[PDB]
Amino acid sequence: LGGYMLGSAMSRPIIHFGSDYEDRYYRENMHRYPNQVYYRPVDEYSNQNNFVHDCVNITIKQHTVTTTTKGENFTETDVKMMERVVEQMCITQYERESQAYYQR
Repeated sequence: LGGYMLGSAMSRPIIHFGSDYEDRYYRENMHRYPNQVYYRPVDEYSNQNNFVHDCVNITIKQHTVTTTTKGENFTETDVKMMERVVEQMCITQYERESQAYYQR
């Protein structure tokens, strides 16, 4: 990362994927997932969705790196759930400054 920023914590939001199985499974298994994300400031490199990818990947793969050192093995489904959580949290932390970027 070397020069990213980090956001505040939030208590793990629910992400209504579109099925009752997943909506439950999440609350059964929410206590494993990340609750913060990593992204740069907007001054040189600024983007919309590219910046969500370079947030989400860099956070997700930070877990999928650490998993090997944590003696964990996030399932492909766990990674898929984490992706969504990381997206909405990163988009949240985008809006807060994007409204202070496109309104300056």
